[PDB]
Amino acid sequence: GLGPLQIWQTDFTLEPRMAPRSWLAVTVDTASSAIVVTQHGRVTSVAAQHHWATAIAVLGRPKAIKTDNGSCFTSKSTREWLARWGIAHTTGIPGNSQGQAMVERANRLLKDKIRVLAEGDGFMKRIPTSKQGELLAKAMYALNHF
Amino acid sequence: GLGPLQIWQTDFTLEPRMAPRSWLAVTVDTASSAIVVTQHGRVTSVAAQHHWATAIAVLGRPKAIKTDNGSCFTSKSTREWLARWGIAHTTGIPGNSQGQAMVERANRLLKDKIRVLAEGDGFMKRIPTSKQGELLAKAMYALNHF
Ligand SMILES: CC(=O)Nc1cc(S(=O)(=O)O)cc2cc(S(=O)(=O)O)cc(O)c12
Ligand SMILES: CC(=O)Nc1cc(S(=O)(=O)O)cc2cc(S(=O)(=O)O)cc(O)c12
Ligand SMILES: [Mn+2]
Ligand SMILES: [Mn+2]
Repeated sequence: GLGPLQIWQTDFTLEPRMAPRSWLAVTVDTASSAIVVTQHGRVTSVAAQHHWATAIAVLGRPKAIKTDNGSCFTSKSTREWLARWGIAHTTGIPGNSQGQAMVERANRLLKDKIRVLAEGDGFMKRIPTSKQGELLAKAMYALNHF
Repeated sequence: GLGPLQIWQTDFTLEPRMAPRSWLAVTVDTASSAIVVTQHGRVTSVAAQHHWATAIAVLGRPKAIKTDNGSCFTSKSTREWLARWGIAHTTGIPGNSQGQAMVERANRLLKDKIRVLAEGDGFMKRIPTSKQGELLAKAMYALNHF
């Protein structure tokens, strides 16, 4: 059968409404356009690995993951975690090309959706910590399943 | 098109290897046989709701969820959370029938898989807390994607 390769794009984006764990790791599966998001307190190699561990459970094992050159992505620790799994790690193409547009678009939509849902629940600033998990899951659902 | 109805079965099972959060919530989608599992410190109405919030993000919104008559499932809080989402909540059929066999089978396979992976990593008893999340995600992946 002919179809798209299982290649992911992953990035981190800061969302203060979700503080203290305001670092959102976002993965777009370019083959299905599915979006997986998890929240973290810091942008470390270990946060990137925990995110992908969750994404693999949800989406399955990809052939390759495209990131920018953030240190959590280029560290020895992360290089070794990806090798343990047999996942190729790659980056942006030259030729005046940018990092990864699909995942940057997803960052924006995600942040828009979080704001819309939070304000509907009456949270004009930071979402109360005990409400964050379900609101994030509701944002992911809306971005994925119609 | 003709296919199966989107009906889930959900249950809790105790797994001391995953302590202090040793309560595993397990949902089987009867339509795809997909399995979603999350871990919790206690079996409360709020734990059940956080699990389903995650399952909805992963699997989409089901038409109905079958549980046994555990109190976390039959409380007012949980009845109201399911109504907010528009999800029917149902239970086992009479006629000498048991609770929900598919989800009970999944409970067993999950616990077998956790044990196999833990012992391979050298953990004969409780899995160190910082290792639990990725090991659980690896168990879910193996039970789902081949
Ligand atoms: C590997 C990878 O990331 N590939 C890709 C990245 C991006 S981008 O928008 O993120 O730049 C867009 C892509 C578009 C297509 S196509 O079906 O429209 O032809 C195919 C790709 O393979 C793409
Ligand atoms: C709603 C629901 O749970 N339905 C079901 C529960 C169980 S059980 O094993 O869990 O008892 C088995 C089922 C088997 C089938 S079939 O395709 O083989 O005919 C269909 C169902 O709909 C089933
Ligand atoms: Mn980045
Ligand atoms: Mn039970």
